[PDB]
Amino acid sequence: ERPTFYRQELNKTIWEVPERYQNLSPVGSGSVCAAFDTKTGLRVAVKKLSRPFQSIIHAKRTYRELRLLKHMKHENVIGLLDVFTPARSLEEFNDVYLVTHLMGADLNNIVKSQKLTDDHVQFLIYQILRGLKYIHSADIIHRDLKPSNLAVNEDSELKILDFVATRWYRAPEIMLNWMHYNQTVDIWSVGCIMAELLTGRTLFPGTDHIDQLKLILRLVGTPGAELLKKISSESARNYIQSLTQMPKMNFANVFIGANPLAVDLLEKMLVLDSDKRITAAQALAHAYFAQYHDPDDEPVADPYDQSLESRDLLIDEWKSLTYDEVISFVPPPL
Ligand SMILES: NC(=O)c1c(OCc2c(F)cc(Br)cc2F)nsc1NC(=O)NCCCCN1CCCC1
Ligand SMILES: CCCCCCCCO[C@@H]1O[C@H](CO)[C@@H](O)[C@H](O)[C@H]1O
Repeated sequence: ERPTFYRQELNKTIWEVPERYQNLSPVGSGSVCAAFDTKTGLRVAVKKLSRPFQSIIHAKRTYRELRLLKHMKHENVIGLLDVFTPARSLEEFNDVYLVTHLMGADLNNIVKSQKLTDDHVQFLIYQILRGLKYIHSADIIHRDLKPSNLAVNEDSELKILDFVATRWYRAPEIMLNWMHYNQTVDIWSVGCIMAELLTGRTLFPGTDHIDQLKLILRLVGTPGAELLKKISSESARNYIQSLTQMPKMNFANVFIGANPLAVDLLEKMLVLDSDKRITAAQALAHAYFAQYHDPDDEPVADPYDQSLESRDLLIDEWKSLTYDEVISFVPPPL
């Protein structure tokens, strides 16, 4: 039934964890301990949520985190090994712990600013897209994909996480608060990430927000005619007007001696017009990933309720709902 729990002090707070989890050790600030799940053999990250039910917006966040994590069932996407609470009733619920695979390094810790081989980039980017295809099939946009959101083990096996200047991988529309994003915001991010692995260099290293935008326009050129027609705001329309022409650079010269398949994929991801960017499903089918591509093991998600978290409710209802998600949780198939 319910497992036995044990208590120990950690991070200015008492952690009450099941028995099966051992040698907890703080490895970040909620706050996280690294631990060994003796039950399963795995190294895990165990997250104690700081103040999950503080406000309407915290409680809302808790419930939405749990619900997304519980929905994420894919090799290339972080997923939940366990969720627990000491509480033996709702009356007494306030503490939430999440459990997932301990990961030792992210894509800065692999990248070491050294350029990777084509075959390695192929593999890493393949996995990102495999993972993205699936997130996107759930009508989930990630919105802030970047090396530090990309977890990787010693064998180059990758997982997308939700958690370096954090703006370098952002879709330009996000930085212009465009507010009706396509899924292809993530594709922009992958493009910048891919470019970086191949070259060893940040592709758009903006020092500030506008410089960032400036570096991008150097690469792709200025909004062409068909993109310019789409600017809702007049003044942008009008400012963007007041720029001069500058034509896209030839990526082949920007990416000197890269596999031309990679260049060609870079050219389909790094299109200003989000409506013209290659999708993840399409990019997986790109001849660049011929060695990895398999259309029968690149699985979609069950659909997922975006509005069901955007309710206006009272802390007690969020907390009751989160409680129900904690109770109903069934660990993944190992
Ligand atoms: N995943 C992990 O191993 C991890 C982690 O997971 C939090 C966490 C949960 F606890 C539970 C759920 Br559910 C989701 C979730 F994101 N917080 S820190 C950390 N790993 C770590 O500090 N390794 C040693 C330092 C290397 C830098 N690494 C690269 C990747 C992460 C930082
Ligand atoms: C300063 C001009 C550079 C920014 C151009 C960004 C164009 C991004 O693409 C735009 O994204 C929108 C979704 O957010 C779509 O609705 C538009 O149709 C699409 O053209």
